[PDB]
Amino acid sequence: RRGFLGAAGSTMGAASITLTVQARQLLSQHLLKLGVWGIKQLQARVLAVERYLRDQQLLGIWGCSGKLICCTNVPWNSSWSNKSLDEIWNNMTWLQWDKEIGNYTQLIYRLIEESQNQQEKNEKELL
Amino acid sequence: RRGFLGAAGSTMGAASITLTVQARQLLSQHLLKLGVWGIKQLQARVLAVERYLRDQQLLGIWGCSGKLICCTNVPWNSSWSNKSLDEIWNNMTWLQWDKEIGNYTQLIYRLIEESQNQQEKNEKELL
Amino acid sequence: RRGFLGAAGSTMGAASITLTVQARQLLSQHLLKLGVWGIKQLQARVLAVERYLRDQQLLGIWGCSGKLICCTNVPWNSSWSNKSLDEIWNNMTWLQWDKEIGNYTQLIYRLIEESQNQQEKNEKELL
Amino acid sequence: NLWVTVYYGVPVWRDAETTLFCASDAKEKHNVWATHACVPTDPNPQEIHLDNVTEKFNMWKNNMVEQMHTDIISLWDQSLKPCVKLTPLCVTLHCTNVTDREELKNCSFNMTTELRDKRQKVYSLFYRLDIVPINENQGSEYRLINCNTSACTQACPKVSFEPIPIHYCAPAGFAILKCKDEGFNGTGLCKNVSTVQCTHGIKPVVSTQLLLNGSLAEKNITIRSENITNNAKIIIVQLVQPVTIKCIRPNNYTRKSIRIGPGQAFYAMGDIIGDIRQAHCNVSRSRWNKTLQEVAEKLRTYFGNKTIIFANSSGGDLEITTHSFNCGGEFFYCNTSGLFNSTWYVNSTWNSNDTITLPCRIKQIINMWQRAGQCMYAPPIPGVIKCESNITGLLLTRDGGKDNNVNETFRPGGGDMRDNWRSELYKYKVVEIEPLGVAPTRCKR
Amino acid sequence: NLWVTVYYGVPVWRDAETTLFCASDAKEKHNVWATHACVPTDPNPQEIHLDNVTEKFNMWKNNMVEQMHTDIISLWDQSLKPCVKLTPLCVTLHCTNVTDREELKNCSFNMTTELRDKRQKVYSLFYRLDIVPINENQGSEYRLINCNTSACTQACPKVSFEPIPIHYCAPAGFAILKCKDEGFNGTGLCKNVSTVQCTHGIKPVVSTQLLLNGSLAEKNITIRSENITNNAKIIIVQLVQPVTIKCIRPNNYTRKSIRIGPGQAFYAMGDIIGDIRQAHCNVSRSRWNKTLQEVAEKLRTYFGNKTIIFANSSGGDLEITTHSFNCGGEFFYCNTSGLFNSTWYVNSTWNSNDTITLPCRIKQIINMWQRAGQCMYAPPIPGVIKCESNITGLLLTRDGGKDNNVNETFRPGGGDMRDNWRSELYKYKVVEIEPLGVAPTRCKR
Ligand SMILES: *[C@@H]1O[C@H](CO)[C@@H](O[C@@H]2O[C@H](CO)[C@@H](O[C@@H]3O[C@H](CO[C@H]4O[C@H](CO)[C@@H](O)[C@H](O)[C@@H]4O)[C@@H](O)[C@H](O[C@H]4O[C@H](CO)[C@@H](O)[C@H](O)[C@@H]4O[C@H]4O[C@H](CO)[C@@H](O)[C@H](O)[C@@H]4O)[C@@H]3O)[C@H](O)[C@H]2NC(C)=O)[C@H](O)[C@H]1NC(C)=O
Ligand SMILES: *[C@@H]1O[C@H](CO)[C@@H](O[C@@H]2O[C@H](CO)[C@@H](O[C@@H]3O[C@H](CO[C@H]4O[C@H](CO)[C@@H](O)[C@H](O)[C@@H]4O)[C@@H](O)[C@H](O[C@H]4O[C@H](CO)[C@@H](O)[C@H](O)[C@@H]4O)[C@@H]3O)[C@H](O)[C@H]2NC(C)=O)[C@H](O)[C@H]1NC(C)=O
Ligand SMILES: *[C@@H]1O[C@H](CO)[C@@H](O[C@@H]2O[C@H](CO)[C@@H](O[C@@H]3O[C@H](CO[C@H]4O[C@H](CO)[C@@H](O)[C@H](O)[C@@H]4O)[C@@H](O)[C@H](O[C@H]4O[C@H](CO)[C@@H](O)[C@H](O)[C@@H]4O)[C@@H]3O)[C@H](O)[C@H]2NC(C)=O)[C@H](O)[C@H]1NC(C)=O
Ligand SMILES: *[C@@H]1O[C@H](CO)[C@@H](O[C@@H]2O[C@H](CO)[C@@H](O[C@@H]3O[C@H](CO[C@H]4O[C@H](CO[C@H]5O[C@H](CO)[C@@H](O)[C@H](O)[C@@H]5O)[C@@H](O)[C@H](O)[C@@H]4O)[C@@H](O)[C@H](O)[C@@H]3O)[C@H](O)[C@H]2NC(C)=O)[C@H](O)[C@H]1NC(C)=O
Ligand SMILES: *[C@@H]1O[C@H](CO)[C@@H](O[C@@H]2O[C@H](CO)[C@@H](O[C@@H]3O[C@H](CO[C@H]4O[C@H](CO[C@H]5O[C@H](CO)[C@@H](O)[C@H](O)[C@@H]5O)[C@@H](O)[C@H](O)[C@@H]4O)[C@@H](O)[C@H](O)[C@@H]3O)[C@H](O)[C@H]2NC(C)=O)[C@H](O)[C@H]1NC(C)=O
Ligand SMILES: *[C@@H]1O[C@H](CO)[C@@H](O[C@@H]2O[C@H](CO)[C@@H](O)[C@H](O)[C@H]2NC(C)=O)[C@H](O)[C@H]1NC(C)=O
Ligand SMILES: *[C@@H]1O[C@H](CO)[C@@H](O[C@@H]2O[C@H](CO)[C@@H](O)[C@H](O)[C@H]2NC(C)=O)[C@H](O)[C@H]1NC(C)=O
Ligand SMILES: *[C@@H]1O[C@H](CO)[C@@H](O[C@@H]2O[C@H](CO)[C@@H](O)[C@H](O)[C@H]2NC(C)=O)[C@H](O)[C@H]1NC(C)=O
Ligand SMILES: *[C@@H]1O[C@H](CO)[C@@H](O[C@@H]2O[C@H](CO)[C@@H](O)[C@H](O)[C@H]2NC(C)=O)[C@H](O)[C@H]1NC(C)=O
Ligand SMILES: *[C@@H]1O[C@H](CO)[C@@H](O[C@@H]2O[C@H](CO)[C@@H](O)[C@H](O)[C@H]2NC(C)=O)[C@H](O)[C@H]1NC(C)=O
Ligand SMILES: *[C@@H]1O[C@H](CO)[C@@H](O[C@@H]2O[C@H](CO)[C@@H](O)[C@H](O)[C@H]2NC(C)=O)[C@H](O)[C@H]1NC(C)=O
Ligand SMILES: *[C@@H]1O[C@H](CO)[C@@H](O[C@@H]2O[C@H](CO)[C@@H](O)[C@H](O)[C@H]2NC(C)=O)[C@H](O)[C@H]1NC(C)=O
Ligand SMILES: *[C@@H]1O[C@H](CO)[C@@H](O)[C@H](O)[C@H]1NC(C)=O
Ligand SMILES: *[C@@H]1O[C@H](CO)[C@@H](O)[C@H](O)[C@H]1NC(C)=O
Ligand SMILES: *[C@@H]1O[C@H](CO)[C@@H](O)[C@H](O)[C@H]1NC(C)=O
Ligand SMILES: *[C@@H]1O[C@H](CO)[C@@H](O)[C@H](O)[C@H]1NC(C)=O
Ligand SMILES: *[C@@H]1O[C@H](CO)[C@@H](O)[C@H](O)[C@H]1NC(C)=O
Ligand SMILES: *[C@@H]1O[C@H](CO)[C@@H](O)[C@H](O)[C@H]1NC(C)=O
Ligand SMILES: *[C@@H]1O[C@H](CO)[C@@H](O)[C@H](O)[C@H]1NC(C)=O
Ligand SMILES: *[C@@H]1O[C@H](CO)[C@@H](O)[C@H](O)[C@H]1NC(C)=O
Ligand SMILES: *[C@@H]1O[C@H](CO)[C@@H](O)[C@H](O)[C@H]1NC(C)=O
Repeated sequence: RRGFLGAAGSTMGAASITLTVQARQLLSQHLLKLGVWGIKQLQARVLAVERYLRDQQLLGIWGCSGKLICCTNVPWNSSWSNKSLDEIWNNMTWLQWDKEIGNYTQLIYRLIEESQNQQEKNEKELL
Repeated sequence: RRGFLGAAGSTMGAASITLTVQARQLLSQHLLKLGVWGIKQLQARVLAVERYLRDQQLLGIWGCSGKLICCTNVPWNSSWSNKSLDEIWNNMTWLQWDKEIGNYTQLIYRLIEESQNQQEKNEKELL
Repeated sequence: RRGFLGAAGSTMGAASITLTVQARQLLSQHLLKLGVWGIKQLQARVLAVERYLRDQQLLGIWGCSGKLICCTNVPWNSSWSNKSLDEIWNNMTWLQWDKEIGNYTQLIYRLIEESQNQQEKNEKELL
Repeated sequence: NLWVTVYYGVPVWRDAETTLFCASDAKEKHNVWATHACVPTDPNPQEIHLDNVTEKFNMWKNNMVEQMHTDIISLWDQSLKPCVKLTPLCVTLHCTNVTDREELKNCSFNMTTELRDKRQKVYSLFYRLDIVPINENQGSEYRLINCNTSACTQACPKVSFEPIPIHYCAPAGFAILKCKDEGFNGTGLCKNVSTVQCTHGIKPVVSTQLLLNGSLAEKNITIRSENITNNAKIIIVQLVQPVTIKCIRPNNYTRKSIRIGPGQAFYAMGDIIGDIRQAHCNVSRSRWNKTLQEVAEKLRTYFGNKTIIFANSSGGDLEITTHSFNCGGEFFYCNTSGLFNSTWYVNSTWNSNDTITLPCRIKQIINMWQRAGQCMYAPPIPGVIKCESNITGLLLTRDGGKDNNVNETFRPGGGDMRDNWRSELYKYKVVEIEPLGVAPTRCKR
Repeated sequence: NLWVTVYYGVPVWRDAETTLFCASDAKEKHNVWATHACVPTDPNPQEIHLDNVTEKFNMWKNNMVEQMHTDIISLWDQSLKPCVKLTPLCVTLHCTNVTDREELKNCSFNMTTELRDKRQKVYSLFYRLDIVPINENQGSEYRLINCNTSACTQACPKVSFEPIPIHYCAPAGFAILKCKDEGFNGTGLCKNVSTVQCTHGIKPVVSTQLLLNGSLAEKNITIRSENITNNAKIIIVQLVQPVTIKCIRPNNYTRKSIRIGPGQAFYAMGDIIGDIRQAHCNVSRSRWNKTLQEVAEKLRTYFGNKTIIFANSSGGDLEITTHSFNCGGEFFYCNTSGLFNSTWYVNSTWNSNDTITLPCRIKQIINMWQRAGQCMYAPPIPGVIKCESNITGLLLTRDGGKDNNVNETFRPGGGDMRDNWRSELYKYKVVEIEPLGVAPTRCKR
């Protein structure tokens, strides 16, 4: 059982089995002197909360809060990536795949929001 | 597709389709000088997190976290508003309605909490 | 209806009816002078957010976010406690029960993550 | 079978330390405590009584007393930071007797002014306790006591030392447990617990050998001590009937302001109107003896049939050998030798005004927290000043004798400054609530 | 078809910049680094080795080196802020030779005291380096060097300059990548990566021309330079064998404290005992010049069969032309000309103690960060002091000649103060982890 971030080199398929270890370490003297070290510590604690909330709020609006893995209604556009489904989940790693969707990451996020928002209104709000 | 807070004047039925844009903008130099501008920025960043959490925690206890629209088990009381279901959703706007339920907003929140906990208590806890 | 933390002495079964009041009080002048009182208030506000997030993030990874009560897939090991179900839920209180699981609390938390993550991977990730 | 389940918002807690913030009925003139920047207190604070709950308390090991001590010291220094520093006052002083009654000295000395290329000769009275001779010869020469260790900071005359109450609150996710047991001595298992988000009105009143304006016992004179049998531990006793004490400063001084530098001035007493009169305090003898007899008999329960004997404080510094307090602007130092002077037998009964008089001394240069340096110069308050206080507690110390005698002497000891706060915070303790709970059940049905 | 899926807690990262906080084995006496306010380090820090991972490193473009430099400067100013300011010391000094050996000067000068209306005449020795004549003639009226640019702040005698280790940690949601490749030069793709939440014990040992108490090479003498061929870029070399160096201050000074003002004093070298002795340092010649052969041959790999030559510092300020360091209270300035003085030819082989001696100078007024003004006065440490250090690195610079000859000259260059930190932080880099990831799959089956 690898530690924190120990499965970074493993393939995409095998690296997703330990997502809990990386998700757990996202937020881990009562008095504060507000000195050189105190000021930096205060900024670090505040920055850490914002980093977690900035990443957690997206899952909430996307309808996947409290779930490590979830599927959305947005279909996969082949233009983003035309690579087979075997090599991606059995040969490639997360780092190599990150440098291929970064261009379309912002667009994918917006597509998921409008898809989830529209589906929510279509299902709920009977009248 | 109107920008942030662009559907304020639209009716209730038409303004509920763009809730995602207003929900996304609720939380949107690494060093800090702690000066006049730095102190204000630190307070602003901390205040923003508290404002979001103060509003997000209510949905958690109510059992609506991770969702934009949700229906509770508390039945509607005509005393709060005797208007028909057509004028409110097809004619009135959110701003005009906000000045009608404010007197009963706090009471409605408490009713939803006890209603959710009782349902949780009744469904789960097999013994 | 007892106030905040009023059901501490009641039995475990009867204390679960008022979880909402305790969960609500976890996060309840705009300017800041950064003085002796201001510095302490700033630390208190930041400390409160971390306390809530540190406790709330555990429910998210465990798959119980937005739910006051939830059942996990980890079976109850008799080694932790061999007491019957009637005495614990109708005779013992939460404070007394806290001094019996404390030793196995950390181990139970770790077992819940892998139990939920494994089920999450088995259900989703069709290929 | 059974499955493990997690409950959120469970009512459990544990001892913990946290940064408590201030809360006050804010309403303006400033004060040394800087309560204007404190959070406004709620109009209807919530208090809940815990049924079937019994919690352990330890006022001696409490963290609130230690935390409050640092806050008071921090606020004290914060208020004195923007005030003028009396650095040029360290000069040779030529004094003569004022025109016992030798408590004052009409001193004269050179002094600078706004114009750097000019000086001025001024004069002003000074208490003997605030002056130290130079060379131990030539009586005319005199120096301010603090001059060779630190430059005292003059207190801003616009801020007052009124000890308005301040409520200590815990951050969200924490609570303060209050023990409502009748006659609780401050240690042991409390049979009547309650919870509150903020403590009651705590007045940061500074006193030595006698607690003023403090809380009062509900039904019986309570005594507190970590080890009653130990002679090295201070003994705190709380009264049931407040003993009103009157004080007055009959001397009528005249405030004169001299500009020591550009945009700053030094205040001192110019002259005196009328004859010199000694400052003192009054207290009813009938209502004082009584308290003792009740305190003496109560103390007898912890030492068998031995006779209680209160004697005046031992020697030492003036801050610990006298009853120090402040009438909203002037620091007093009274003898007390007239209050702890009596012997009580196992039958001794106390059985008209006949008010007792306590001579007092006044000083300007003081060290409230007994710290080296960091002194403060208290400006003189114009006119006569009077202030009444409610005596509700006493700080006693037992002599380290062999204990084999048929009696025992009690001395009013100053103890530590933290004892004043401990006398009011004994009914509180901070705990951390852990809303995440775990318990099993036959779920998945 | 295929549907887009989002994964939380994905193991990916990117280069970023963040406010790193300090962690230390907290345990007390204070220090200039103010580690008492630092976070306590864990007893068993977690370190994980990454399999199949290869990451790019760039210690020259690293941000931790720049961030640490500001923190050290900020801490240095914070420690000196509450200490006394030597503003009245700027006066005319009359000196005479002490009763080469002219390194000291027995100076006398008028000074103030607590009593503003009185003055005093005192005397104290002063190093010739910290003294500058006012006028060319008169052989007197000397002035402290820093007097015409800024007033130095006397260092508080209660705080020490011990370079205790400090660990740099990243906030939550960030990690520090460590390269474990053998003989890594600090630039390129690392073939052995690792991750750790906090860096190892970093000792802020300020030194010039010679790294003291630094990390040792694992197996071979490593050399680092952004552009080895460039003559304007400093060259950092790490040794494998720690070359022990000893230093001593045989002057037995007598500390004397004079009160310059109310509540403050100035501590100055009072009087010498015995006889004047020159301060120096020792180093084994066999172990010292042996490493030069290893360093010379290693440098030969980057410049063909050319011969390596070592010469003394070119010239300039005393801080850059001498090996500066501190033996826990006294700042030394030793001449290294006796070390970097030799020539090595391809065949040249180094083949008894014969320890080399390095004369050294001592100064009280210093500018650690080469900043205009903001000087500091180091109080004299009573008695004789000795301190041993481990030489593990050298800061070399290659002459800007045509280089068309059959030889090459190297000079010990002071470079920049940031180079000292870069010699230890090269094995780390901060990266921001992005737990959110996207990938497709044939979901909804
Ligand atoms: C505000 O600031 C001003 C200006 O600085 C200051 O004025 C000066 O005060 C000092 C201190 O009081 C004065 O000092 C006295 O001055 C006279 C005059 O001295 C002159 O003449 C003599 C005689 O020719 C010369 O030797 C001398 O050089 C001067 O020219 C003297 O009478 C005083 O000396 C006596 O007192 C000294 C202090 O005790 C003794 O050390 C000394 O031995 C003398 O003792 C006296 O008593 C003895 C008996 O016990 C007797 O035997 C002796 O004969 C003698 O009578 C002293 O030096 C000074 O003059 C003032 N004026 C000036 C212009 O400097 C203010 O005092 C100051 N104000 C305040 C409130 O602080
Ligand atoms: C224990 O508790 C008692 C009760 O609170 C305290 O007694 C009071 O002490 C304060 C000082 O700490 C006294 O305050 C002063 O009272 C003066 C007289 O007040 C009467 O007269 C004025 C008009 O002259 C009326 O306005 C007032 O209502 C009274 O009828 C005032 O003249 C003083 O004014 C100064 O302070 C205030 C406040 O900062 C300023 O606004 C003014 O400009 C001025 O500077 C002042 O208010 C008070 O009178 C005492 N009360 C009694 C009943 O005696 C004890 O001091 C306290 N003991 C300890 C040790 O804490
Ligand atoms: C490279 O690394 C080495 C190894 O750490 C450093 O060498 C040490 O340097 C420190 C100063 O920085 C030396 O510290 C001083 O040692 C004196 C002698 O210690 C011996 O004797 C005392 C009793 O007299 C014993 O308690 C002690 O255990 C030793 O047996 C002490 O007398 C000094 O104490 C005074 O100063 C300190 C610091 O201000 C105060 O806390 C004390 O109260 C007291 O006033 C002091 O401890 C240390 O001895 C050196 N060790 C060796 C082996 O020589 C190098 O300095 C370092 N180089 C650089 C450039 O950083
Ligand atoms: C501490 O010690 C200091 C001295 O070291 C004391 O201060 C001095 O005290 C005396 C006595 O109180 C003051 O002198 C007195 O002043 C009274 C008021 O005088 C009124 O009439 C004066 C008439 O003017 C002419 O005469 C005066 C005096 O010669 C000249 O100055 C004028 O130029 C005129 O020629 C008015 O000037 C004055 O304003 C009044 O209206 C007077 O009645 C007395 O006979 C006596 O002279 C003296 O002025 C004080 N000095 C200072 C600088 O204040 C101080 O009180 C002592 N403190 C204590 C508590 O003992
Ligand atoms: C830098 O330069 C300064 C001077 O500018 C040097 O300081 C002086 O150094 C000399 C030599 O060390 C000191 O004088 C010596 O004092 C010894 C004291 O020993 C004891 O006997 C004394 C005898 O007392 C009578 O005589 C003295 C004066 O000689 C009077 O003061 C007394 O009142 C008596 O009448 C005692 O005073 C003393 O307490 C001892 O019991 C003495 O033995 C030597 O013969 C010699 O006189 C001189 O005092 C120093 N001055 C000061 C102010 O310190 C300084 O050392 C120089 N530094 C260096 C490195 O060279
Ligand atoms: C615990 O302490 C509380 C303190 O208020 C007691 O409260 C009682 O309150 C009622 C209603 O105001 C009064 O009539 C009683 O006199 C109070 N009792 C006492 C003893 O003062 C409460 O009774 C206490 N409980 C126990 C078991 O002692
Ligand atoms: C305060 O009261 C408690 C009880 O409420 C006292 O505790 C007892 O102390 C005696 C000392 O001989 C022990 O034998 C008992 O076992 C203690 N009881 C409990 C419940 O702890 C305590 O001593 C009292 N303190 C003072 C100073 O009177
Ligand atoms: C409380 O103080 C008493 C004494 O008043 C301590 O009991 C003994 O005291 C004598 C001196 O009177 C010492 O020589 C003994 O060593 C003490 N006994 C022990 C066991 O240490 C007593 O220990 C103190 N503490 C408590 C908790 O009662
Ligand atoms: C406590 O009371 C005693 C009573 O004797 C004081 O002692 C002395 O009293 C006699 C007679 O008045 C004087 O001659 C002595 O000078 C006093 N001094 C001492 C220390 O014996 C004693 O001073 C009083 N202590 C305090 C602090 O008031
Ligand atoms: C308290 O008791 C002690 C001891 O009995 C008293 O002091 C002794 O009194 C006798 C009287 O004859 C003297 O002989 C002794 O020398 C005294 N001291 C000692 C050590 O025994 C003391 O006076 C009593 N105090 C009061 C006033 O009751
Ligand atoms: C540090 O080592 C790296 C290799 O690990 C050196 O990189 C090579 O530098 C040469 C310079 O001409 C380039 O042509 C190569 O393409 C580089 N290789 C890689 C993989 O980057 C680097 O120059 C070394 N730095 C020094 C000065 O020693
Ligand atoms: C590193 O330094 C070398 C020189 O030591 C640079 O290479 C050329 O050097 C000659 C002089 O020997 C200059 O006239 C050229 O202008 C340099 N090249 C260029 C393109 O400027 C070299 O460029 C430097 N940088 C790198 C990345 O190697
Ligand atoms: C798929 O991507 C291509 C290229 O960007 C774009 O033209 C096309 O509209 C996309 N299709 C959908 C359905 O979003
Ligand atoms: C798997 O990845 C390796 C490394 O990039 C590559 O050489 C190989 O061709 C890949 N195989 C397939 C089937 O895509
Ligand atoms: C509806 O509102 C009325 C008026 O406030 C109130 O009396 C009544 O109890 C409410 N009914 C319910 C079911 O809450
Ligand atoms: C139950 O607890 C015991 C004692 O700690 C342990 O040996 C055993 O493995 C546990 N069983 C399971 C299924 O976790
Ligand atoms: C008080 O005690 C004294 C003895 O100290 C006694 O003489 C007196 O009568 C008692 N009562 C009164 C009213 O003074
Ligand atoms: C206090 O009064 C006593 C007499 O009762 C006396 O002996 C003592 O010296 C006085 N001391 C003080 C501090 O006033
Ligand atoms: C990656 O590392 C794993 C774990 O050691 C190993 O099984 C696998 O063969 C490695 N892959 C490559 C391409 O080196
Ligand atoms: C350094 O020392 C050498 C002798 O070892 C000498 O020739 C040279 O001038 C000195 N220069 C300095 C002080 O840097
Ligand atoms: C070593 O090489 C140098 C030239 O670099 C030459 O002058 C010398 O004679 C050679 N000697 C030996 C011992 O090989």
